Amino acid sequence: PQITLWKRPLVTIKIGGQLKEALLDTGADDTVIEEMSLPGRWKPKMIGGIGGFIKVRQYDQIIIEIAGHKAIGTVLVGPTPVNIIGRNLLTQIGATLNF
Amino acid sequence: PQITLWKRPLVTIKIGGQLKEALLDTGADDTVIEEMSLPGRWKPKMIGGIGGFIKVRQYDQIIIEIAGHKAIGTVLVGPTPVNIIGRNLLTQIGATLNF
Ligand SMILES: COc1ccc(S(=O)(=O)N(CC(C)C)C[C@@H](O)[C@H](Cc2ccccc2)NC(=O)O[C@H]2CCC[C@@]23CCO[C@H](c2ccccc2OC)C3)cc1
Repeated sequence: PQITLWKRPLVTIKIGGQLKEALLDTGADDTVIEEMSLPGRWKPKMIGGIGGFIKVRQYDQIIIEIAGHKAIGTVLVGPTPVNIIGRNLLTQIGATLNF
Repeated sequence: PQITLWKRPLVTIKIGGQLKEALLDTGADDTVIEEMSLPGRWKPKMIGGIGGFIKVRQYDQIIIEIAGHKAIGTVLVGPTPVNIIGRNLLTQIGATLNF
């Protein structure tokens, strides 16, 4: 699709058998999802943003369907105000910024 | 142009007579720029992201040059580590996300 930016670019994603809504976020290197249960081993880690840092759990090799496109990558799980799909997954669905 | 996302989507902008490097950020509602003086009046605002909030100064009707386009709009100035071009200006340069 072609997504204009008059509204937040929210999409439906499928992760760990659950549907979620998430924001396509070209300004985020990594993907950060609100607290949820995922299978497999995770590592504790901290990440930062504009206001400070948060504690997250890092899951590797997670399959995610982003607006019906399949991708695999690392997902960080923690207390984010919005689920954000970062560049590590945007590249894998072939997303580009065009103007 | 068409900008892929294997690296950060950084561009040179001209604002307040100065050249700065900034991120084209679909996840940002507004544009947030590091501390500088701009020639206009400002109002206080607080914005929130991952980790908490920061206090910024809101300037209106600021002209910013982004790759052959001139956008005019609101700019938030505050303690951000990275200059962020948000949707309020991305719409004016006709930017879309495509996949
Ligand atoms: C109303 O207007 C606004 C309101 C809020 C915002 S916003 O900016 O809050 N946002 C909103 C989004 C979180 C919903 C835009 C988002 O695209 C930021 C941009 C940004 C880039 C660089 C530095 C700081 C902000 N990406 C980010 O937060 O990406 C972080 C989180 C995961 C990947 C990330 C990349 C940058 O390095 C981070 C990091 C890691 C370790 C240590 C310190 C760190 O960072 C200080 C990690 C804007 C406008």
